[PDB]
Amino acid sequence: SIGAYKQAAEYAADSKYWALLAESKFGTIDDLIAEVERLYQQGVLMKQDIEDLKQDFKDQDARLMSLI
Amino acid sequence: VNNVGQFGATEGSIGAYKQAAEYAADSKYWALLAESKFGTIDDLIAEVERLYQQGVLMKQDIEDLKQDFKDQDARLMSLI
Amino acid sequence: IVYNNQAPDAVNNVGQFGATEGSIGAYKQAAEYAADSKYWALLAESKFGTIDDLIAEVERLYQQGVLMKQDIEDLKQDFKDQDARLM
Amino acid sequence: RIPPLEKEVYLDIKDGVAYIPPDYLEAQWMMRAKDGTIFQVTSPEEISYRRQHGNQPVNFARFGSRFIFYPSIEADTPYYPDDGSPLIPAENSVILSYYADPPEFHEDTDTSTILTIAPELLLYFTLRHACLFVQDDNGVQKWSALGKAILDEMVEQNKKQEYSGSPIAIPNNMTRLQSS
Amino acid sequence: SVILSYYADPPEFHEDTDTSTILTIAPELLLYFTLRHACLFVQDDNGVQKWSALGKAILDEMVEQNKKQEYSGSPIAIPNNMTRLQS
Amino acid sequence: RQHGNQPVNFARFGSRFIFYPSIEADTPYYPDDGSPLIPAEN
Repeated sequence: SIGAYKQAAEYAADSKYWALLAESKFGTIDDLIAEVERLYQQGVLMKQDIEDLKQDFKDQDARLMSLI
Repeated sequence: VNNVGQFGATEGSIGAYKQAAEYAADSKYWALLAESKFGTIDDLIAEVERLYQQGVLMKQDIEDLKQDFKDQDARLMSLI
Repeated sequence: IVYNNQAPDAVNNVGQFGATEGSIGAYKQAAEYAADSKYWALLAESKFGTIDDLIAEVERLYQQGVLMKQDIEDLKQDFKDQDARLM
Repeated sequence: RIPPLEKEVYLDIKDGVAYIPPDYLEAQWMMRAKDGTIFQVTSPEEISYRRQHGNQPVNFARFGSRFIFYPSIEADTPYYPDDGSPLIPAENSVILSYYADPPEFHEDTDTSTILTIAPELLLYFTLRHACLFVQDDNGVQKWSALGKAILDEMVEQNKKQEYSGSPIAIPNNMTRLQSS
Repeated sequence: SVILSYYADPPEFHEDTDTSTILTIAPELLLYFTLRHACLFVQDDNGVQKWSALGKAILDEMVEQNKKQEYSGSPIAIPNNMTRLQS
Repeated sequence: RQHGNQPVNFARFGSRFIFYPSIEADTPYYPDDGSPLIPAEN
């Protein structure tokens, strides 16, 4: 498991080979982060809703205890 | 300062830089790490996205059911 | 005492190993591409950490929240139903 | 070859492919930073023989622009774009001492140990090429002789500096340690 | 695979911007050795002698430098024992 | 170190004296208040 010693230009060209794959995997991760941001927006909306419901239920249970 | 003393100092070198092969190896290592992460965590994120999408659909559906049942029983008890 | 991690800046005007005026560009381009690859890897690691942590944490949080909320709501509904049927 | 132009640095072996740094001119003592151990240099054929035929001693050679080692060494060093981070050198960290090629002057404010230790040397060795540029031979010969004398003085000083604290007498070493 | 390490001959310049490791390491070498043939073209003997002596000294320094980086950092005693597998 | 009343040995590793027995040394009292250096033990 031993290779030859290429010239500097060959090693340079070999180094740049590790860029396109990353560029594509990021062109995908951008859409991924957009999707998870949409999910977080839906989650914060549902949390606001659950909070409104929780407060309304606190008030309704207080009213119930007051009446009976 | 030293006059003739050889240990009184030490002149630097051209530059503490490696060969192109070491830079290529470092790039390849970083790329393999990033690619393994990409692949594995992307499969995981896709599976989790499918699972959580189905879960939140079921959740909002059952929430509609619960809310309609709640208001139905509420008005039913109000009418009594 | 030190490491050879600095970047290429000059050529070996004396020395039978290393770089030359016709090869220093290759060294510098390789260093730049390696630094860019490391930047990409770190950005991907940060993105994946953010995604995983945030998703898992918020999922568990609101899942336990809605679970306990539904449990208490169904229990209160059952109690109310039994009290209604009693009268 | 003198101390002030030397340089110590850790290496990354990677069991073979380990490469020679650009500033390599001549290797001094080579060892580790854990309990101490000195390597000895041998030829490619010896290492090729060791590979098949077969760990106290450790050898190495010079394959073009590489430093080969028979045992599968796993020396570790921080990668290139690392920011600072001395890293608290881990174990199995070999430390190489060699003679590094000094930098070339590029600014009037740029100084070097040679200027502060022996400027007449540079002045004579450059007046040589100056008197060559123009047509002159007596000055060339005189400046060359003076520069050579200065260099001889400096190398003789370096010689009298090494192993210069006591005499030596080999105490009939016949490997007292054989059990292991 | 089989690897071979040989002393390759470099290509002729045939261009101004072209360069080589020698121009960076020992330009004085080529300078003096070409001024030798120049002062041979024109009948100049003393110049030929001077340039040839200087080039010879430079080449001697180079070959000596290539020798002091060889298998030096070790004793020359204790001849190796690469005998056989039969002890 | 590997194969090892007690003689001492030292070398020169570029810019560092390396003693085998791992001897310990100390510097004397620094004070410049017109007082002696008071050499140190060991």
